[PDB]
Amino acid sequence: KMKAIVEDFLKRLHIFDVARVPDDQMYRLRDRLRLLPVEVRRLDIFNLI
Amino acid sequence: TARYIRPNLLQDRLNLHDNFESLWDTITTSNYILARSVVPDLKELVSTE
Repeated sequence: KMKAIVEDFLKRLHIFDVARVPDDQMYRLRDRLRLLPVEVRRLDIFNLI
Repeated sequence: TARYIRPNLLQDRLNLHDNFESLWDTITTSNYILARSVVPDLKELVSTE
C-alpha cells in the first residue's frame, strides 16, 4: 500500500507537519508522480537489476 | 442415515405491507437493529486530528 512513499518524501522536505496532513492530497500526489520520467541514473540501474 | 426437517419458507402469505403500518414499523425497527449487529465495523481511518 502506497501511503508509504509519499510520507517519507514530504518529510525529507522539512517544514511540513507530516502527521498533521491527511491521506488525501497524498494520494493525488502519487497520481501526478506516476506520470513522470525517471532520472537516467536512477532508471539505468533498475533495468540492470 | 442423514435426515433433516424442512424449513418451510412459504412467502408473505399475509399482506400486512398495505394496512398494518403499526406493525411494519415494529418489524423494520427489528430487522434494522438486526442489521447493525452484523454490518462489520470499519478499520484504518485517518487520524481524526
